[PDB]
Amino acid sequence: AARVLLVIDEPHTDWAKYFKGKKIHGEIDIKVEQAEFSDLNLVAHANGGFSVDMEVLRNGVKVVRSLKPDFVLIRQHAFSMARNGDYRSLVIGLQYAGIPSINSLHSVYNFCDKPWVFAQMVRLHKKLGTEEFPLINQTFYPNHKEMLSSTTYPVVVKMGHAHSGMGKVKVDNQHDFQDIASVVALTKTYATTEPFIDAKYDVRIQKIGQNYKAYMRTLEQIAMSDRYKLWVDTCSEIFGGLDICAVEALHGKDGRDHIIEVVGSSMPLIGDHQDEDKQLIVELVVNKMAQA
Amino acid sequence: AARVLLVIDEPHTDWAKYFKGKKIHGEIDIKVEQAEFSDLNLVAHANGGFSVDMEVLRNGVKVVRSLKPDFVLIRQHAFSMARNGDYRSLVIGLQYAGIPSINSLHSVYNFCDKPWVFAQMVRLHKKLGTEEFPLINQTFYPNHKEMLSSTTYPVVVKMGHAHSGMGKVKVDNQHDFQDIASVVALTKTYATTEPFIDAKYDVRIQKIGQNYKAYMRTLEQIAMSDRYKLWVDTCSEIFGGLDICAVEALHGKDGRDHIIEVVGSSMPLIGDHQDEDKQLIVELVVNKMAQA
Amino acid sequence: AARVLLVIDEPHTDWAKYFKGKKIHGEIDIKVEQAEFSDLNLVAHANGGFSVDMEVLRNGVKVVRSLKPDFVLIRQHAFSMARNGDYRSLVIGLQYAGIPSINSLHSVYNFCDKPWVFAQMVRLHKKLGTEEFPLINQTFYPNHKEMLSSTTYPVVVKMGHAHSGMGKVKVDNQHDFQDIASVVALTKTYATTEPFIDAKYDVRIQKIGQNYKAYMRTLEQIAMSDRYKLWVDTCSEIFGGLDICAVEALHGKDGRDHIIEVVGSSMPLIGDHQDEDKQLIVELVVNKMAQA
Amino acid sequence: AARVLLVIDEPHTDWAKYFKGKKIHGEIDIKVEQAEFSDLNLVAHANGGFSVDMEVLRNGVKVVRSLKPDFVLIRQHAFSMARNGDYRSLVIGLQYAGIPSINSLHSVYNFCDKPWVFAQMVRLHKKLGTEEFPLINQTFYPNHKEMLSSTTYPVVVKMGHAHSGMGKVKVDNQHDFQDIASVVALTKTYATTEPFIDAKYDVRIQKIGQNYKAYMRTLEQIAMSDRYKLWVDTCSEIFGGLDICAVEALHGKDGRDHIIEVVGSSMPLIGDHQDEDKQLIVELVVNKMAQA
Ligand SMILES: Nc1ncnc2c1ncn2[C@@H]1O[C@H](COP(=O)(O)OP(=O)(O)OP(O)(O)=S)[C@@H](O)[C@H]1O
Ligand SMILES: Nc1ncnc2c1ncn2[C@@H]1O[C@H](COP(=O)(O)OP(=O)(O)OP(O)(O)=S)[C@@H](O)[C@H]1O
Ligand SMILES: Nc1ncnc2c1ncn2[C@@H]1O[C@H](COP(=O)(O)OP(=O)(O)OP(O)(O)=S)[C@@H](O)[C@H]1O
Ligand SMILES: Nc1ncnc2c1ncn2[C@@H]1O[C@H](COP(=O)(O)OP(=O)(O)OP(O)(O)=S)[C@@H](O)[C@H]1O
Ligand SMILES: [Ca+2]
Ligand SMILES: [Ca+2]
Ligand SMILES: [Ca+2]
Ligand SMILES: [Ca+2]
Repeated sequence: AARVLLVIDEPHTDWAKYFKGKKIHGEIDIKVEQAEFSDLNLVAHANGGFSVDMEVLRNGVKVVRSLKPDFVLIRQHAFSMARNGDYRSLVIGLQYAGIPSINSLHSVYNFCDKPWVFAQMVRLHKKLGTEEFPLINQTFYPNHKEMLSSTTYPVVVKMGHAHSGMGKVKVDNQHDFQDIASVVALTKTYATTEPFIDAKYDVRIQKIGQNYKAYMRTLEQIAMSDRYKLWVDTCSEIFGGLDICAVEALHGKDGRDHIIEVVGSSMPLIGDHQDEDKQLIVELVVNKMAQA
Repeated sequence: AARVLLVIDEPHTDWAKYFKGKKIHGEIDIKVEQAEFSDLNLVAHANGGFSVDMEVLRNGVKVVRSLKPDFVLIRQHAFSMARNGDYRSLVIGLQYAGIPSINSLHSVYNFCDKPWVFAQMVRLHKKLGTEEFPLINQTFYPNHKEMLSSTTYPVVVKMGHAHSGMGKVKVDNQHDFQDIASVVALTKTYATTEPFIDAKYDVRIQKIGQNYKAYMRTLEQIAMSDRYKLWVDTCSEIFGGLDICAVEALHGKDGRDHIIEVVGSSMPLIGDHQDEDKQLIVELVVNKMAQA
Repeated sequence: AARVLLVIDEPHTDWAKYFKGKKIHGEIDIKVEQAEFSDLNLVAHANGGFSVDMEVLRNGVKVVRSLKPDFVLIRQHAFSMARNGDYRSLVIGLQYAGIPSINSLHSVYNFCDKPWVFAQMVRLHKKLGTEEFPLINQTFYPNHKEMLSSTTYPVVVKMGHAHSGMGKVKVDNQHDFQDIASVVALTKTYATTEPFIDAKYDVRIQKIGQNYKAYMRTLEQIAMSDRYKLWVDTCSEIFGGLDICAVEALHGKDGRDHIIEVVGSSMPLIGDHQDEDKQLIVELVVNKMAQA
Repeated sequence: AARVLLVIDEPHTDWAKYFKGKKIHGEIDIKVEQAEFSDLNLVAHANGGFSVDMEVLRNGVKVVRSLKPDFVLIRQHAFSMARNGDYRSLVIGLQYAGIPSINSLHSVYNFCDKPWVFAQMVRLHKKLGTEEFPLINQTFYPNHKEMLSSTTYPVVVKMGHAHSGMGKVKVDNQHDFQDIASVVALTKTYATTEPFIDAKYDVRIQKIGQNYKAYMRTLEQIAMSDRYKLWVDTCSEIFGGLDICAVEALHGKDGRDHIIEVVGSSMPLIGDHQDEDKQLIVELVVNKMAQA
């Protein structure tokens, strides 16, 4: 009998290919079903029954086919303040259905608010100190109301729950801040400001299972340090543990490091070792599927 | 030197009175500041600094005074789909500020979506079975789309994140379901349906710290059973543990029990033993404040 | 190369056979080394290096083959209050070497004192109550001194750390108790006494990974109940979790159940599903080796 | 009535004095009973009942006073490979009785084998690396057999479970090692060897609740660093958390640090802040008693 694995990722990565031939316990097979959040819906019952639905809008003359995932691999963000970018209810649905996931549905749900994720890093930074965990000094505003100034400009204003260079605005002076603050008013949501950094380079320390990779972009893969490993291990324990994650830090010309954030299972696969990470992810997923 | 405790509760319960005279370690005092979510705002910095602001709109000619809580006691819900009922960003803010809380800010944040909370109960029901944990068979719909019927009517449709008999609608037949489903469309959010229950009575098993109380409403305080205690202990471990919580179950005339939900630190204090529970809550809060 | 798995079990079970062909990630091979605690020895260094030297003196004087386990499966018992029965320092050694194990080395070490294990069950019985967890009312005596009388006869005296019918003695009266008490003096160790159960039949609820089996003896497999499953799940969480375990309970002639103990990874495989359980254990071990 | 706290410590510290006037919840009183492991005895029953009988033979033959601790504070060491040094069965007894403790009875029991405790530090050193956690490179020998040579001289041989300068021996050459190895044979127990550190000074980073203190000896208090704090926080999480602990490290003449061990609730109070730490311990104990 087989095992269905739903991979929530943009069409771009042919997951069925990578899971080709992998057998759970060396004998059971894995049917790989893949779709984006937008093309999915579901009904979950507390007694156990459920049904996920595929293709709200896509090729195969739409139609919409339901399946029953035994496991889910979420490679896509669940929240985005941009129109239609609200799949949080789908995550809740999957959790309600009791479907095992990577990363855990719990973490995926708690990753829906960036400052909520950053708040975890704040706790770790509090415990560890700047010498161990140089977390940029960000400021969180529940809403633009007391959003009045910035101790040092330029400052980087990150609005709502954004990603992909979006929601980011670099402010250079007081008068320009007040305008962006008024724009934050119209967004009817929270924002954060952080000192802008004159960066010599930036790093991203990733961890997939027990695998660590450090890349430097200015994309040169550099070597891991106990310091780097501390950053990522620390962050990998949040929301009960993150199977796939990375910590982005900026190394300023001044030689000071500043950790800006931690990303979950949606972490974009970068570098030369593309397929390599995809294989690691496959091994991890197959193994968790075997433990169900 | 003293300790400020912010209690987020409606003006109705004079908390300052109950904390009167209680001293941390038998010597430090507790200044009790109390406000509703609506009258509060804050700025939190990753370096540690922060400022909470009181009275967005209230007596004392408003003005707005800031304080610095050393601890928070959240006795109010953080989310409500009704207008202005969105303080989730305040919770995030408090967490960002690193302020200890009861219940934990983590739990308070995860309690913002009822079906997300119910999903935890589903896991426990899955593990334990109906003989140990008779959780009503609820159905979750991410959105009204496949919301087509109900195996048995009447059915109780609970819309969005509601509370206080609001968002609840008892549906008696198919045609009436389809209308409510169309109304769920306009709410642009999720809903749940569950078999309606012909109840002989209902129970609420509460747990405050190590104190358990069982009440029956039809408000008679009844005795605790190992069965009741199992229900509440089980639920008290979710989202990393809930210091104050209760499990509501309906006992149908048919002698079958059905657990409908678990409530957090906002759990309304009921019964005769009103002040009593308030004292227990005070002892718990003072003790957690001492461990900081 | 391949992956070495050391299985600490009597030679009476050919583990290499069961692991035959099983490949980690469907590719890496598993070399199965098997020996008995008595034939094992090692050295572990904090920098990481180590060696587990198997000394099987099977003809040819001192026969020693060095090996380096990647994982351990402990199916034999580590501590026994008898000659040639203390292999606790080997467990410590393996932990010191950092070798992954099933069950965990932590649990295997904490299972070295039966009443210490029973003490965990006492905590669970205190939380759950007799209705949920009917743990026999045993009495622990750190030594013979306080061992003056029993409040029930017959009584079953269990001396120190004994197993497989050893160290157990049923006393029928006061005079006979005082004699056994003087014998406990001579053991220079602790003892426990418990009411004797004139039992119709005894049950053993086992759990290997996510598999549950209930057997009755008077062997005959019976069906699992939520009650049975509660017993074993509860016990499976002790010492940080037990991958393989079982709960033994006696259903007296009184018509009620009595939990007498919980056994770890050394739990004897019984019934007709011996080989099936052996496979379940194999699948579990291979999977944990894959996560290492 | 009041609340009984049994403090297991040598009479050289008048605990009743420090707990004088301290009231649980500002109301309930604390009766402080204090004795030494040797003078203690008990009986514990699974149904809940128990008794801890203090036999202080201070003039007047057999002097016994029964008592029932509500909490225990273990400041004395439980296991010692010497005559009159095994009180492990008392710890088990207390756990069996369900009495709350500081440190936890679980940790006190797992601290009975130094290399078992060291094994935890080895795991942390493996995760963190020498840069973050410079744990001396110790070697564990389950027994004298494999104890053929050391890769560095001088070397420090620590026999079995010894403390307070006991069982430690510095060997300067091969011939002298073989003699000490033959002596380890006679102990019929395990031993460890570690490179000898010609040290300028040794540090001890302590943590009592949320208080950190660093002392240097050549005693002199020095300031805490994020590095120091990392060492102690890391160690404070072992065996489920240690309320009172310290990490001893030697800063050699080589110019680098070496962590040699972590001590539990029996950690000797040193420095000039002995009384301050005694108060910190008192505040911690009273608070945990309040949560019970
Ligand atoms: N505080 C800062 N100071 C200076 N440069 C910054 C700062 N924060 C971000 N940047 C740069 O802006 C890029 C994108 O902003 P991010 O905070 O990473 O948000 P994002 O929307 O996740 O963007 P991507 O997908 O990572 S490029 C980073 O990769 C940095 O090079
Ligand atoms: N499935 C059901 N079948 C029958 N009666 C129900 C059902 N669910 C709820 N009720 C009743 O409706 C009341 C309120 O609905 P709840 O689910 O408790 O929502 P709520 O908005 O939290 O309401 P309160 O504050 O507890 S009255 C309960 O106290 C029950 O008496
Ligand atoms: N209090 C008791 N009353 C009656 N029968 C008992 C009692 N304790 C043990 N027995 C029986 O004796 C068997 C063995 O004693 P246990 O306490 O289970 O330890 P053991 O001798 O190590 O067990 P095994 O199964 O032989 S390895 C049980 O399986 C019971 O059938
Ligand atoms: N490898 C070593 N090299 C050099 N000095 C050492 C070494 N091990 C221990 N020492 C010293 O010996 C002291 C005591 O040995 P420990 O391993 O700490 O055990 P101990 O004898 O129980 O300790 P205390 O503090 O006397 S209770 C340390 O505090 C060091 O100063
Ligand atoms: Ca980013
Ligand atoms: Ca309710
Ligand atoms: Ca047995
Ligand atoms: Ca020491």
